[PDB]
Amino acid sequence: ADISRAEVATLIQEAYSDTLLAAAKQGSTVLSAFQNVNMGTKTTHLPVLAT
Amino acid sequence: LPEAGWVGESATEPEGVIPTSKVTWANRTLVAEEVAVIIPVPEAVIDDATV
Amino acid sequence: LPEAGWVGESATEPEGVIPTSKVTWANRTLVAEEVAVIIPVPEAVIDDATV
Amino acid sequence: LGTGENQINLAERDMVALRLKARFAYVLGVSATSVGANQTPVGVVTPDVTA
Repeated sequence: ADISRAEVATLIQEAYSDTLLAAAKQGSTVLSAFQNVNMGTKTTHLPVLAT
Repeated sequence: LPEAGWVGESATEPEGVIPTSKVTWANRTLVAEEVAVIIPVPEAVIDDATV
Repeated sequence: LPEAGWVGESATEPEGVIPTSKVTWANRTLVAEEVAVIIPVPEAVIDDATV
Repeated sequence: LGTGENQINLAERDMVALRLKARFAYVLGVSATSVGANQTPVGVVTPDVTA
């Protein structure tokens, strides 16, 4: 005598939305606060005044 | 499945009234499952073969 | 969120192996629901009125 | 509108009605952020029940 939404099973499809998916990414703090010294080797030596 | 009925021309008798009926559906699923094999062979055997 | 680690150099030690890690996701849903009202009025009242 | 003793047949009583309706859903994007898992994006100032 009547058709309910449970009786129409999967003739009604469920949809998708990525509108919550896109999280923004945060860089390193020290790579923007301080100088980025370019290196071409494992070890660099820096002399400093000590006495 | 719904069921229909024969209906008289009347504005007063119960036989003048068209029956209501429902239709209903259920769900079945295709679920994909993986079948696979690995066939190892010497690279020399593969390089040697003309077929 | 995934986790990185600091890594040595060796072919033999437990350090020098890069750590494995993981990213995961979850589901949130919009489910539509109906809000409604019926407002009945005599049609003579609609014709009689100045607005 | 209505049934039994409460019944209004709009056509024969020379009435009309407006049915107003909408369908709405709501979602709150509780998720991970760069600071950690399961972070709620909403806070509240509750009223003063003490001072």
